[PDB]
Amino acid sequence: TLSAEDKAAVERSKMIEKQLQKDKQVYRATHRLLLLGAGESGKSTIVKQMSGIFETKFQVDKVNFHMFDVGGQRDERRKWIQCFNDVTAIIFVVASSQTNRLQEALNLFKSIWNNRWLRTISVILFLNKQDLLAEKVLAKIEDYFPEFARYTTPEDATPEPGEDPRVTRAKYFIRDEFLRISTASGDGRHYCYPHFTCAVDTENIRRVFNDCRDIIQRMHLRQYELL
Amino acid sequence: SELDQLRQEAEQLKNQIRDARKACADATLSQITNNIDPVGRIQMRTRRTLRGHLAKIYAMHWGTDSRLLVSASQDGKLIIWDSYTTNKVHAIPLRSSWVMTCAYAPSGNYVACGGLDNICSIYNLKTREGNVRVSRELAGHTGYLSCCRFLDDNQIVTSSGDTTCALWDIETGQQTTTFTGHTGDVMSLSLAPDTRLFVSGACDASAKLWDVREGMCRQTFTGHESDINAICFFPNGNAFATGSDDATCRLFDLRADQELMTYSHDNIICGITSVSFSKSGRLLLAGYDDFNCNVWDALKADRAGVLAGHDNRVSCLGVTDDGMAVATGSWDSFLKIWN
Amino acid sequence: RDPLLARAELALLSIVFVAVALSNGLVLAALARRGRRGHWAPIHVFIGHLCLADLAVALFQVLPQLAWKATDRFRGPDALCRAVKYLQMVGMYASSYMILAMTLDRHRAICRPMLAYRNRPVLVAWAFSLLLSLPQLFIFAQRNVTDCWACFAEPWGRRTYVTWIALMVFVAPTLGIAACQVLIFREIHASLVPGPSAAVAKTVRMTLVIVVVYVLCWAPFFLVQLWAAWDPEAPLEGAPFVLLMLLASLNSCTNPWIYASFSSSVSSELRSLLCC
Amino acid sequence: QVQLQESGGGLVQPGGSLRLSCAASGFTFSNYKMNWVRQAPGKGLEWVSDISQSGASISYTGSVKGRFTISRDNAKNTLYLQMNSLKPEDTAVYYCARCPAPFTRDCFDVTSTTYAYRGQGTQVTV
Amino acid sequence: DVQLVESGGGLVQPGGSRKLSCSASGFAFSSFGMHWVRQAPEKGLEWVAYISSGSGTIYYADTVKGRFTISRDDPKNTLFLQMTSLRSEDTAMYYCVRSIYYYGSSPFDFWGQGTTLTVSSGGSDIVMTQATSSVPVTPGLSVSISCRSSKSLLHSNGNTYLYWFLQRPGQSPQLLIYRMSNLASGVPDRFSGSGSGTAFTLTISRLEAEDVGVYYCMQHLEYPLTFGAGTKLELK
Amino acid sequence: CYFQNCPRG
Amino acid sequence: NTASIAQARKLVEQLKMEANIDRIKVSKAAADLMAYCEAHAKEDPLLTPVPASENPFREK
Repeated sequence: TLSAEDKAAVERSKMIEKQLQKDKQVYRATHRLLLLGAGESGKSTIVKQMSGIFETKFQVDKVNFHMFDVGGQRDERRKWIQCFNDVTAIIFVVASSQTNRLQEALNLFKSIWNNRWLRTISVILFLNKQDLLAEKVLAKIEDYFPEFARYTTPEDATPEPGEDPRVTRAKYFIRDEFLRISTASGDGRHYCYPHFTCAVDTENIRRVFNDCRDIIQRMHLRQYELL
Repeated sequence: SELDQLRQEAEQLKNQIRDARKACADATLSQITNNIDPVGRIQMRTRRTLRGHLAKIYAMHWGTDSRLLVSASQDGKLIIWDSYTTNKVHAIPLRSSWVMTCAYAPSGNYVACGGLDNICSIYNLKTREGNVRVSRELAGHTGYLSCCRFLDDNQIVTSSGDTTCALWDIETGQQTTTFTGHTGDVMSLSLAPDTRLFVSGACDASAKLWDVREGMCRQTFTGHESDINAICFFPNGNAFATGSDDATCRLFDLRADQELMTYSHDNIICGITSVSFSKSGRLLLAGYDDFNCNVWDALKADRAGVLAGHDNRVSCLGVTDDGMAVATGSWDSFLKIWN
Repeated sequence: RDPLLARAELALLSIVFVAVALSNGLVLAALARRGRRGHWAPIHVFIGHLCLADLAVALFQVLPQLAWKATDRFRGPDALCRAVKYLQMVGMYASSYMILAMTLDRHRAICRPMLAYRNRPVLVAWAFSLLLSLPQLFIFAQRNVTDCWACFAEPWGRRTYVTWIALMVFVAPTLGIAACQVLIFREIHASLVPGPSAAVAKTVRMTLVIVVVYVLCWAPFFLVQLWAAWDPEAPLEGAPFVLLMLLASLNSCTNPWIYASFSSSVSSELRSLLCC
Repeated sequence: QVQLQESGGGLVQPGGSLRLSCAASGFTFSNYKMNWVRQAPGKGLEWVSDISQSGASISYTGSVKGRFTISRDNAKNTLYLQMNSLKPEDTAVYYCARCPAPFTRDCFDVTSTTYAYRGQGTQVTV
Repeated sequence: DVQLVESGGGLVQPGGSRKLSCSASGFAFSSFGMHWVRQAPEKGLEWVAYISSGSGTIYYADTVKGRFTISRDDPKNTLFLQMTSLRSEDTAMYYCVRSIYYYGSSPFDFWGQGTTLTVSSGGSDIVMTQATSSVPVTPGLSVSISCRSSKSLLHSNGNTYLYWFLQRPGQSPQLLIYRMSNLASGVPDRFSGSGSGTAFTLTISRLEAEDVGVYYCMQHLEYPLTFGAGTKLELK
Repeated sequence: CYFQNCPRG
Repeated sequence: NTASIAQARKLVEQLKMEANIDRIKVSKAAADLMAYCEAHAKEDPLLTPVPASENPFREK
């Protein structure tokens, strides 16, 4: 059958498998998030409010999250972006204000949405620097976007007191700009959750938690074959 | 205005090189090999299946004894398998879970791994303490590590995403030679049988031949249309094969300095992630994104078989030194050994 | 002693035994083939465990009754009476509790998705089945020829033990299944309207099928069990009741088909082996 | 060898018109999605327009929408850009960039500092 | 450095009891199997007990079965041997031996120093035979040592489970060869192992004064593990 | 008849 | 432009250096590859499957 040394080797292998099970229990119980955005996004403020890679850990309702920030590579993403095909969500931060920064953000979002290896990852969208937008517009996007003139604020819009209609019109225009390419090829495979944040904001973590909760239901509805 | 005259020099040099290459070619490889008998159908089936990894698998490498192999996965582990009995010999945790490559030393004493952390870590397997420790960490690259290969117990060659390849001295942890000339991410490399030369494939649809000693580039090979993801010498060290994203594989020559044959089919539209030869070089193996692995007749370009047993994309494969088996890794976290 | 009635009931028992055995065997084989070819989802674990418990029900419940009613008497020793009675009650419990465990798993996975991240239920259910079947040994007193015929402990033994069994294996599980299913439907409806900024039909057609099949399969057997025991001057020792007193494991042949048809992976795996 | 050669362009008075051509070689033209990219002095690379394999889908950046028309001719492997009604802030160097992979309806790194599959550039002054 | 220190020996009356402790410091103790081997006052080695890593497997010799108990406590790196009903045949000095098993490993590589235990006076095992007991030798030439086994040690998988040890006067045994052909780490290369089946041979080339001691052959094919009588080399 | 004496019909 | 002219110059001497090698005829290289492939034909387990007696992966 087997020699004594073979039996001892099998015992060692089984001990290693026990350790691997103990590690799998930890691995399955954490959520990995990829933080991504343009250079002037202001993601430092967002991460403070909550080498090759900068990592941040936090938990809410005793649920653990990993958030990764890849900022030690070059500007070509088509090769190392494939590593993050199994994260629960992608956090996308754009600076909602020189060159047209909004268009490159839109192009990056479009490329991410349609990648053959990222066609299943949902995106959480943070539109930052609303104060900058307000103070800038109350005093040029119509030049960068000719179709802005023929835009009407949505009926279901929820304005904030002390906010000019000009600013909220700009905000929902940008949100609709992102949502137009969000839903062009969604197919129910994955969705996009937009949010409005500012420099002073302490509950973005709660929003991320709620969106991750929603993502986790649609995968279990599809895992257990109810949908 | 010297840019224009340098540009003209470059284009006329390209023209004369193309003229020399065309002059050196009269007959195609297929035309010569039109008379040899085919290899028939090649039916290979799974013999072992190694389970235990938690996430997708990027790298895999055989030992020189054709029995032990090492695999790397994105969960942060590094497992050494006994392929004859499917026994786990070692399990090594890593500091950074974003590993993209692994290598196993020819002597059998060390392993190496690296990835998005821009660090190549050397692990000692024969310590007196009984565990596995980190011996050296090699820093100096400014991009992710994509491949690494040992020359002996003291020298290692790495290719990174900063468009450079470097030669290290493990004892002192310093770069002795730096290879430059690529314009895109260097994705893979292969060492020559005599360990005098090596080739690298990058994301500019070009492959280069390097000399280890003087740090000089001998030849540059073109012909692909997109990024190159894999490369491997022919057994005798006078040819190599590349797999790209344009759904083709190609065979180059070192002495005629040009393309020889293209391995493509009309109904294949996905990229290639790994290539490897057999012991006699008659069979060329390639891993695709459509979850399969085709087997090509290297001398006739006719497909000869399929290894369809994986659920996700195939990310790595390799052939033992004695040619008894071939192993394939995949993004479903399983290794299979075919024979 | 009627030979014709004995022959008919033996035929019925054989039919139900072969049906449940073949169904559970084929489903478990398809499940094993799917499992060895990749990863097995948590739904597969529970459907396989239910099929295994159902096969146990078959082997350890229908067969002893089959042989006993064939011989028309028991030729074995007294302890065998207690063991057989125990081994044919344990399955009756195990099937229902596997169904309940599956439904509870689904409810946990849908209504509390993060609670799984903040094999116990199936093992707990097997344990409850073994513990609950213990009073059987005391009840089956010494045979006084046939196996433990006319066996009891107290005057209320034949009026309260039966009803307690009826409750614990018929009323609580169906109420639990209905409650969990309506909670799942309510959570899906609540989460469907807001959208990101269909399955309701499948959920409804699952709840209706499950509940009506369970109730319809369990109704006649326990109805006659109550009439025979709770009601004195039992109305029939005649041909009608002989068949109904012996179809306790009717739903043992219907739930694997239900949970293979509603699922798509297992249905595809089984239909792949249709032509083989 | 992937090689893109660009022609046309020059000095034109404001309000004028121009036509740009980009001859491609060394790859199957019809399988790839082509772009146009410009780079103003003292500024970074910016994206202008793109076109699908056949020509069904066309996109434009906001600042030039309504004045620029992009077209391709798969028969002779040529990409075009018809610029008319120019403006002083349109002076830059223009490149034609191929998306990295075939049979793919998105592409990542076209507007990068050192991209392998874009041309040499033509200068347009106004 | 690897260090195995052990204590608990002394004088004891027949039929009593005593506990022996082995303190391990300098290596990953929880990954190693552990053996107990005892040295009779003027005899050869003898295997006693074995406990695997994780305490999932325990074996005993026939002579001490039922009276001796072996246990380990991983958190504080200590190995215990509990002895009950001591007899006069147990007077010996006991060794603590470490061992790790995987493909290509080298078991029985490190030995303790030993504790002396003195007790006041009141069938299918493989037989390993070392016929020669003493060999007179001068430095410079080559020597050969022969060991023979009752049963063939060549397993089906191709390994041959035979080991060689050397014990200098007044020191612990030290591993030389494992599995008939493999040199231990930190061992001069003038030693060589050879053999086939049931006949075995160990060769020393260019002998020096440092190679003076007793040499034992051990089989590891089946439990219990059995040693040889031992062959002594005398310096002229 | 699984938990009560079977009517011996 | 200094970086541009520097890299253009480096490319220029690189093409100087690469365009001075000696190339052999293609048919000769094809014949050499074919000869090597046929010479080592016997020692290729994958090309010609070995009997299941000495196959290390035969048990299952």
